[PDB]
Amino acid sequence: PDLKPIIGRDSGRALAEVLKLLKEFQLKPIGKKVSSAVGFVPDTGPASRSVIRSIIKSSRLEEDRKRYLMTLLDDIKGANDLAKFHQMLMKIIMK
Amino acid sequence: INRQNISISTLEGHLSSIMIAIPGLGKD
Amino acid sequence: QINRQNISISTLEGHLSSIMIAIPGLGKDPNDPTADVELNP
Amino acid sequence: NQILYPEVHLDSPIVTNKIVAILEYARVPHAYSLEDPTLCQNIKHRLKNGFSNQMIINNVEVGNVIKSKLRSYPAHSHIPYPNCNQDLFNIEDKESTRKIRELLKKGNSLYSKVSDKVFQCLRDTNSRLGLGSELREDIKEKIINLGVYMHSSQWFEPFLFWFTVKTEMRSVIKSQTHTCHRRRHTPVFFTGSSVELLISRDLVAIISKESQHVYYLTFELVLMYCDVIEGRLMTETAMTIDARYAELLGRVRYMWKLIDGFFPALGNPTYQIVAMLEPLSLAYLQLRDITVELRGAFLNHCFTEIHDVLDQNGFSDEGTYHELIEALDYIFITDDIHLTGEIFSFFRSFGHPRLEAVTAAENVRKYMNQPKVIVYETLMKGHAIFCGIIINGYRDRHGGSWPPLTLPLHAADTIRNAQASGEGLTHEQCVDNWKSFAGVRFGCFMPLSLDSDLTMYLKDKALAALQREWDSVYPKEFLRYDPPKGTGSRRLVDVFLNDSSFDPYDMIMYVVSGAYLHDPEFNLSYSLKEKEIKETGRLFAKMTYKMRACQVIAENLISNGIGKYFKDTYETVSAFITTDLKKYCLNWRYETISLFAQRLNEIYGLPSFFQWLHKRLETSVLYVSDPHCPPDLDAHVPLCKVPNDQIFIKYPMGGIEGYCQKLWTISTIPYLYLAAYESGVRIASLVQGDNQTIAVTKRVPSTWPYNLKKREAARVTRDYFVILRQRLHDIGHHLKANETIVSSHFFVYSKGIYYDGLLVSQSLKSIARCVFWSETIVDETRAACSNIATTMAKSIERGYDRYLAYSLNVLKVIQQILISLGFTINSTMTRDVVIPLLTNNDLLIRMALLPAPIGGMNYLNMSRLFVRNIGDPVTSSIADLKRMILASLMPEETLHQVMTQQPGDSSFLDWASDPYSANLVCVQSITRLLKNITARFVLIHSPNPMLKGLFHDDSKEEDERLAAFLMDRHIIVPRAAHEILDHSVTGARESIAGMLDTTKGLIRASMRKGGLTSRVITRLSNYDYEQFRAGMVLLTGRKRNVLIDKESCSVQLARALRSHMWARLARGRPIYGLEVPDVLESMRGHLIRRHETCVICECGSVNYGWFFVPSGCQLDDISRSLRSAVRIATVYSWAYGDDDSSWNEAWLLARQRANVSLEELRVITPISTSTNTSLVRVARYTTISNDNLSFVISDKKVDTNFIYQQGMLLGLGVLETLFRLEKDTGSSNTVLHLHVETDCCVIPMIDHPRIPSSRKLELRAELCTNPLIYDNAPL
Ligand SMILES: Cn1nc(C(F)(F)F)cc1C(=O)Nc1ccc(S(=O)(=O)N2CCCCC2)cc1
Ligand SMILES: [Zn+2]
Ligand SMILES: [Zn+2]
Repeated sequence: PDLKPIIGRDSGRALAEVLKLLKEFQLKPIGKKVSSAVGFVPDTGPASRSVIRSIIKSSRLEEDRKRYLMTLLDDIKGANDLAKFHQMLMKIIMK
Repeated sequence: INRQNISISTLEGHLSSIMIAIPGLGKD
Repeated sequence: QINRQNISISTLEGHLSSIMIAIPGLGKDPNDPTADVELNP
Repeated sequence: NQILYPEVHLDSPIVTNKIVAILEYARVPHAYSLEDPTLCQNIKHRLKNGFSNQMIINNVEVGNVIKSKLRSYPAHSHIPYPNCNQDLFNIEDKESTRKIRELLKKGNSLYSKVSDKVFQCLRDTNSRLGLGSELREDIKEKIINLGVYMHSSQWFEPFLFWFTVKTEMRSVIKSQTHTCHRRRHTPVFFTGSSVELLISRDLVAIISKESQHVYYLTFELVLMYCDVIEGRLMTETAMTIDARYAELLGRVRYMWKLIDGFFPALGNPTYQIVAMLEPLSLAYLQLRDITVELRGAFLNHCFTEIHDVLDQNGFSDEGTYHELIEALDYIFITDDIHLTGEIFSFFRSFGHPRLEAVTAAENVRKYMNQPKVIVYETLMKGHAIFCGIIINGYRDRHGGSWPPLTLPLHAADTIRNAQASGEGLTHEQCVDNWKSFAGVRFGCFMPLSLDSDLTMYLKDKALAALQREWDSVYPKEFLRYDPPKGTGSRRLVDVFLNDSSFDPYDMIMYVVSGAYLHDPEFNLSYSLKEKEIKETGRLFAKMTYKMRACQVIAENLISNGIGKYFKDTYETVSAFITTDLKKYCLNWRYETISLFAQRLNEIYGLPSFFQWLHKRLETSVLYVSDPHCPPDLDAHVPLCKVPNDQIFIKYPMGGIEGYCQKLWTISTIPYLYLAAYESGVRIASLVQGDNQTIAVTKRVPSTWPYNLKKREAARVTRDYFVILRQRLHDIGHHLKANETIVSSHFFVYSKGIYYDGLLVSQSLKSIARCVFWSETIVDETRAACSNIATTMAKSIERGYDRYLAYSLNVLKVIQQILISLGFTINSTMTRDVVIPLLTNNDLLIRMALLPAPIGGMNYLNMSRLFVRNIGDPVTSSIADLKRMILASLMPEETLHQVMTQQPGDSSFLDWASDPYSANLVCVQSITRLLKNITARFVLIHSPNPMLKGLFHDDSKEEDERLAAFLMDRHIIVPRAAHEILDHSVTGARESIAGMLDTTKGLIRASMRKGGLTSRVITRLSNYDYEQFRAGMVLLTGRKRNVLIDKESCSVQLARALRSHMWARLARGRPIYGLEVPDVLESMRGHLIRRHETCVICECGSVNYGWFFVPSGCQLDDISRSLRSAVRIATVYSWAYGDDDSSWNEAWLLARQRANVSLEELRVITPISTSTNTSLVRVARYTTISNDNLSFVISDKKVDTNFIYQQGMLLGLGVLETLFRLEKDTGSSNTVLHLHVETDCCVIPMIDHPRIPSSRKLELRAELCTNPLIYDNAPL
């Protein structure tokens, strides 16, 4: 809004969070494509790759199919394609 | 008065949403 | 004609009342030692 | 000062400054890096000065011994804690444990002789209950060879080593710290087979022969290693002899071997990975979710942190991280649901980190010095919900009215007319027009609960030193100057029971008047907290006396007053959110709490009272003080001139955890309710322990799939979470997404992990704590063998096997007895008991198999395996003994020795305060006796106005006289005497003296001041010696009671036992109302399968509990108002009964309790017709019909003779121990019959309406009007 007043504990003791235009230190928005406490969205990072691997491992499919999905994961690169494979696997698991 | 009413109600409209800035040290 | 602005003045006063209770200072006795002294002596 | 043995278990933190100080004064080289070099610089400068005392001299001599022995080893290297963990966990010596090895070998050869009969006696009980005719051939082998399993374990030799070292250092410390003899011999190394020991009084030096490594340890490290290994050995044995943990054993063993391999490389930061097994055990349970979008949500954060810790530590390679992640996957990924909370039990068995003060002060300074920007609109929208909650909480309980309540100023029409009409208002109106509550001023309508009890003040707390002497905690060694001496006391009870003028209103006015802001003595200090697996973790705060008193007073006010207002087709479906409240009290500024403290100021009528915390903190300095980390100060300075550095936190803003808990808890609900209204979902919060859960709930159509129902119930809370996060961030709180869980199935609490109606309990948390010596002040075999049997019975209810837990208890008792007889530091164990007992093998196992209510040392009887409370200890122990004699575990003459043993010497008050006690010679606890003596003495000698006029030295004689008058009649009733005496003013004194928890320091002070005589010291310094002598006499005595046989019922046996035991106070008069038949002897059983006809039913019995279970794959998922101490008088007058004449005496005692007349008393008492399931998984399927069991003795208008719930608990127990190893409940539906027989158990009694009091009633000269003592002005 760029228009929000600010009153501090004292007159001149508000110079800390006045420059953070840039008035309040907001919070990072929980987006549908950013990993947060709600929902899973995989990045390119090894953390996310290992999490998808753990989902394949702890899923309740058959062993050969689990290994085949692992092989499919071995040759995937890029956050976008990784997210597509994640959606595919989530669709497959409940089938 | 017909104008002063809104000219003073806008003050309350703007004051009903302010930001309190708490410092880091209790004495400074 | 007048009560419609008296309500606004009272709303502003009630905002400034509870806005200087949650901010220490800003007056001579601006804090809240304004309760009934005690039920028992 | 010799009745105090050194500590046996770990109770303090491991401070690296401690070891650094010891080694730097002993002049030994050491590879110990310190964050702050101030301690080393201080010690160095002090040595250059020339300061030295006896401790310095002793450490110098020990260091000389170490440095002279280190010459034989050319390439020695100090391996520091925790890098030495992998070695010192698997250390083993063969020429140092030469004694304890033989001891435990003998203790195992005794069990090898008793074990076949133990198994036979358990198989008898099983077959009797009706679980077949033969135990599992695996269970038989485990029970019989349970000693060989415990001896062929990988932790046995480390256990022997870390027990030998522990007991040797304990003996050294005990024999040395006593001022008897001062001439000391230097300690020399003990060259063993593979290691070389030097057990000094302060530090232990262990050199490794082949490896050349050198380790220096302290008493805390030795205690921690002994605890860790005694836990690992017990848990590995309990998972080896058991079959349900056949899969868990491999995972836990791999976890041990995998995280042990990081200690040599990673070091101290390895506990940041060890402390990641509590969140991971939930992140890996989320992978079974039903809304696939949530799977991995928490696991991503867990793995991100596990990667960041490795990167910051230095293991930047990717191979190490990948192998670690694969290992953790293998460990945690599993199928069974009930074995997912088990890895929780094991994450405390890697030891505790070594911590300092700087790294725990900076972590809290970072959070307490931080600006914030709150939002006024949402602050007031929450304050409106607060005012609305108060409005509704007072309009209820008062018939919909606001007599003293709010008086708005410019309120809206609906909210102004709600007051006039005297009706409530929901969250909708408040959040809609919160502008109406923008200036509401309450008026005092809440009294001040003043003299409820003394809990808050009496509960042991520490006090900080007065601000003028804030550095008296640091001894003169580690400081660069002479610190000021410490005048004031250092305990809440020591400063409270010496308060010549105490007044809660004086304290409240000390806050109201505002002298707490000018008090030149206020001081707040931080202290590191022991047994935490986080290097920063937590601290606990200590503040001065007056301020601590005002704090506890404020918390009691806010918990007794409005704090109680906040307690509370289409189906409902609820998800769960769980977030931990650590580091959540430092984000509580004054601005966000003043609007809620002000309404409470105006409710209780205490101007500017309820916001004392921030007004005091915002102008004070708090340092973190431990005796070994001093500040760097060349000369003494006040606490206001110290800079903002290592240990100081100048002028904080946030709160302090624990203080104002009720205030924060009631001021945090308005924002939950606002965020719930903004989404249209009904929530319910629960703060249980250290993490709060919220059960968001929504109504959904019934004719829906379970999958879609749970998916929508998770979507609604995924929406609610962001709203709540925005609200908390606008009021100033960060609801982090890393430390939080959202899940549609589970939530953590303090009784396990609730998972969709189940409960994944952790059974191996108490087996890891059934260590040898129990927590006490003097090593006592009775308390040890009671703590050994009080934890197996908890593992049994959390999921362990009954028979294997019983055998483990028997074995651990048999070797605890031997350790206390021939491997103890006690000095009063003489050859007249040590030699005969250790020589006679049969007697030594008889004393360890004989139950404790009879005279033995076995505290776990075969009925405590199944039911929660046994009926009568003395009639259940005799049934247990009969079972043992029948199964030929003990000879027949033991029953005669029991029934003709030597009666002890106890008075009437002891029989009235312990009513099930067939009196025994020298059985009580030395700790309990010292507590009940010192508490009584210090409460009699106290000028405190709160409890004055209550503790006069004649109180003991008055108690004994009242007990004699109550018990002594023509028919004795110990239970009723106990109830009356407990509720009287003689039970109030004992309750206060028990609440006054005396510490080792307090008993030391009492002995220094002469609290108890040297005669009592000599009487209680050789107690356990008398226990063993009395047991020897009991088991050797050769008498016979010709009227005793195996066939006479256990009830008759217990009656005869009590009569013969104290006829000196009975003279033949019947004791009545104690004996209740034993459940396991009285109840037989049978299991009806698909096609068969019952046999014990058709044999004639028609009284039996009927349990049913169907077949289906499960076990995975599916003038009197606002009562007061007048209630004490009421329950007493009902326990006395209805009497023609003795109603006068009942009224007399109830009058001494509370002020009321006989007529009001008779009309208030409820005259009666007489004169006197969250633990298992197969109780959901179970169906119970109580109809056939309704047959009791005449089934008249009385209570159930046997506790009716026993015949149901004992049925659920057998059903659970049947389906314990099955995944499904079978193919055919099963039924269970639980016939009972109490024929000969019926006491042939004469129904006395009441007994005439055959003693004159003498009471206190006048009932004292102390208001703490039951009130004497109700109306
Ligand atoms: C502001 N807030 N929002 C939420 C929500 F909704 F997100 F869960 C929770 C809180 C909140 O925790 N208040 C609060 C409650 C108790 C304490 S404590 O000091 O007594 N404590 C210390 C740690 C162990 C337990 C006891 C400190 C702050
Ligand atoms: Zn019987
Ligand atoms: Zn039957």
